[PDB]
Amino acid sequence: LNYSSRASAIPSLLCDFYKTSHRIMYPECSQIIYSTFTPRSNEQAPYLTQVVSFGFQAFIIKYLIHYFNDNFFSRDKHDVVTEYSAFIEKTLQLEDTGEHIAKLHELGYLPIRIKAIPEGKTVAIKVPVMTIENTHSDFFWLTNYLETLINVSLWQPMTSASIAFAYRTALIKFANETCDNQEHVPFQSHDFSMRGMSSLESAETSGAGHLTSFLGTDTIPALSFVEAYYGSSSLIGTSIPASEHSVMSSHGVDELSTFRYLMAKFPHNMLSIVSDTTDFWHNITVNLPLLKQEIIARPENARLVIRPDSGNFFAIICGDPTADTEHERKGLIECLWDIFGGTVNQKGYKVINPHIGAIYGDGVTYEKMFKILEGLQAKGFASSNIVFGVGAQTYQRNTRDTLGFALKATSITINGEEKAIFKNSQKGRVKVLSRDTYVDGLTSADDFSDDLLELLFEDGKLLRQTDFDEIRQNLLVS
Amino acid sequence: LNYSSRASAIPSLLCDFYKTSHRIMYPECSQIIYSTFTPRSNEQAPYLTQVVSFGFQAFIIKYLIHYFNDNFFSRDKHDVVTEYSAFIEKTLQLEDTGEHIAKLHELGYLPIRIKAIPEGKTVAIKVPVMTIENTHSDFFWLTNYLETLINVSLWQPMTSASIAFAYRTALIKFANETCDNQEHVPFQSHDFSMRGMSSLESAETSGAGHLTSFLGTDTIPALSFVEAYYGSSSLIGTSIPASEHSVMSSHGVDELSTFRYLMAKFPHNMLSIVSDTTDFWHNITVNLPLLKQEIIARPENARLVIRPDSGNFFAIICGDPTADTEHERKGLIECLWDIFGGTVNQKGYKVINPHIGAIYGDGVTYEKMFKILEGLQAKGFASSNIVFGVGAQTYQRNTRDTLGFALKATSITINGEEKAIFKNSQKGRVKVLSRDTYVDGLTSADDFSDDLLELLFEDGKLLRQTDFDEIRQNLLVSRT
Ligand SMILES: NC(=O)c1ccc[n+]([C@@H]2O[C@H](COP(=O)(O)O)[C@@H](O)[C@H]2O)c1
Ligand SMILES: NC(=O)c1ccc[n+]([C@@H]2O[C@H](COP(=O)(O)O)[C@@H](O)[C@H]2O)c1
Repeated sequence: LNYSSRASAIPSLLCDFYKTSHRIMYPECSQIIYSTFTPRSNEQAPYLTQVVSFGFQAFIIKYLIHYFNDNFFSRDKHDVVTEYSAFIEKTLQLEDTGEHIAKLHELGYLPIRIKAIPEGKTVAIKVPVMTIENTHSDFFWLTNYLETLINVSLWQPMTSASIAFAYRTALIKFANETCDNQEHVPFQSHDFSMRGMSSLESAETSGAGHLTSFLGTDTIPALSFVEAYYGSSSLIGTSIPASEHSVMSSHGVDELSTFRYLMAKFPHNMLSIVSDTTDFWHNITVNLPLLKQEIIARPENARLVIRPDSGNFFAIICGDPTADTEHERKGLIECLWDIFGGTVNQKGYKVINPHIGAIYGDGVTYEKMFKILEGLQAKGFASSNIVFGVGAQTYQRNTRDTLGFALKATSITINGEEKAIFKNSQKGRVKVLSRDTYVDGLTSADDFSDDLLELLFEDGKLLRQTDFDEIRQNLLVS
Repeated sequence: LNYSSRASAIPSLLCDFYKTSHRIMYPECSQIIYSTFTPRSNEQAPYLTQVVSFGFQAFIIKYLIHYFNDNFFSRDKHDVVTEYSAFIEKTLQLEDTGEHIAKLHELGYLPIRIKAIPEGKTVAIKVPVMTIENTHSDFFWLTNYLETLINVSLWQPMTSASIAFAYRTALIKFANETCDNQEHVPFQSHDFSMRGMSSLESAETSGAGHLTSFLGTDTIPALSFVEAYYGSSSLIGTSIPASEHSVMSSHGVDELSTFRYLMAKFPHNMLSIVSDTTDFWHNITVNLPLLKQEIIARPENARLVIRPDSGNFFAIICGDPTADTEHERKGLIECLWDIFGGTVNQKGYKVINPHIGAIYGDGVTYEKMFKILEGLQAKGFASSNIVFGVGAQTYQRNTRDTLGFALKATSITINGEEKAIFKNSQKGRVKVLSRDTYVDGLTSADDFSDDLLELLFEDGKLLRQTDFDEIRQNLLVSRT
């Protein structure tokens, strides 16, 4: 973490505005507020049956430790309190001395206790993934206050990780039906989403979620994000040289020459060449046969990969039986089988010559991925014959309501006595008993041994840390 | 300003991975790459007929100036190289000496010129809003190298600004028929989206976009972002104290006492009270009548605002003719009219007693906003009778495909000869003549004299600066 970005967010005003008004609205003698973070529904995305825990450690380190230490506890105090009071004065014409902020500063740490599902473990929809409460009686308001920051930063990484897991589940099922092994699966979903994410910070946490199930990515800052907040012994992620449309068109319309030029620039690496700049099917039916000898001479670890980027997703890959030309009635995959070799595997499915490959990365979604694999299976082609560039239409096109994430207060302690709070509904303290069952009737005095929610952060300290190997291992056993 | 976040993103690697491979793929003697940033389509949101220029200045200062100066040009050259090369050698399995990174470092600035439409002006769909090219021939690769960073950071602020502009158009248009004036309009869309955005950084830029057309927000970090990157002479945005469900339930089931308690805590402020924690219609039909004298005794600038947060959006506000009850057929606004006073304005529409108000903020979208105002207009209620809490289903539920934002290379110079790129919209260099017309097929030799695209950044320097007052005034003039 040896770089820094300049920031504007005020540590004591990093919230929905109305949170600044709640402190004096709570009953007198309020002491503790306890809240839960739960994915409440997959109605908007029934294919996500499983929530991957991911992002907590990075969020704790980036914000609850470093941001508050760098920008609040490290800072003067008179300056920090004055900034807070002046903002309340301007916006409400209330005179809030900021004494609660001064007291927080004097403490020197966040009096907060957090438990969470270990990252890489999985939970059913509606099972809580994290709980938060304050540990000092003067700071009941702090649990309230932090709600906005917690879910603005955590629902995206868990949603992307859960999406990637559901992709991986489907890829494994097609591999079990149609392939002799699943060695291709870690590379079969390749994150393309970076430019289509809404900010660099969202690209980092989303792309990190993708990497919990997959190795392939172009989102470089996601790799370095994982390296900084998790670390790893094994390779975090990988990618390959690949051309873009501006490269192809800058060489003019003779794409046969361009292919030869690009393959000569990268003789010892896999190389993706986007193939639809001028005439996609001309490249397939004319240029690939002319290039065949050169292609099959390359080392197998340096295979040429064909990238279409236009057309109907299903027709381009699987063929369109209504089409006017033979090459279009078959898809890219069958055409590559026709031009290059292949074998028939033990399951009875066609596996194209490994000197050629195909990646499809135009608006890929789970549903489109699934339909393509079904179409190839129906034609007797193994699911390993294609890679998916999985982009912003998968990872950006979500909301907090995709998995129904909500942080809700479930218990308040007033004048020494714990009370359930709810709208009419989790009530009281919770304990996760298994991946699919929890119990909520609880008080702080109850047992809590073997809780799937494990203590993570307390009073300024990250008490439990993981690396990205453990996360991936957890997700393997899942 | 004066705070800092720790960062991991390597400046010389702030791109899609495959951009590191493009430099040697371009033709020999490549010298200049010219690219345009265009919102290409709005069928996914046809109500967005005007794209608001917004976000460039903050993007230039944050990333092209401070991030690269703080984290690249300031740093030891050998360390910055080496970090890049080691990364390429492991990730990707190839040897890149990083000489080009060293040369960029030695130059000391990004050899880039950017022109952009001034922020707060608007253009039609398919009109370019920004152009970028390199200024030194060794750095032909840098223009598209920056593509990933340019739109990961810019499509959201302009989409949010364009959405807010479209909301304001509709709200103004209902005001012209149902109200005597538009004094409520700046407050009628209040940003509720912060918790539903995908990161703090996205919340800041989206919420700054909302603020270009509206004053009301709860996204405090958007205020501080605008304050940091733009500034204004007066208060950037406004909000009000408001309860949430946990405060209501923490006081128990007697919500009558709670309402009265909260009102005493904010005696001289507008105050939103969320009203559906236990029994929404009980609060409306029983407790508000009991509270009436109390309510009207307050200063008018301290009106009580009722917030429903559940039920069908249209039925709760406008009423549902399918029934069982008086009150559910009438809806909230008409119920408030029955309980409290009102007047009939010059256009013939009912205006509720100004001591009571209503805010609806549960999954609001442009279409839901429009239908509610149609429902109120049909019942003869002025559109000023409702405030909208406009949240994540408006500002988070978008993609780069909402307005079709794309950067594309449209002109390349190779060995002194500039050629238009013709991939199969735009070809060659571009000039914006008016809000809805541009001309392309140009070269660097042509006359850019009447260009709506204004020179903005060159070779490390912000050449033109704006503040938020100018943006908002520009948007007034755009309207218009
Ligand atoms: N290595 C690559 O080929 C690569 C990487 C990222 C995006 N892309 C392309 O960029 C386009 C837009 O992608 P997204 O909007 O999903 O980010 C797509 O056409 C995608 O194929 C390609
Ligand atoms: N000042 C307020 O009353 C306020 C502010 C922000 C969000 N909210 C509520 O938070 C919930 C979620 O909002 P979003 O998911 O759109 O961000 C909604 O019920 C919203 O009404 C209320």
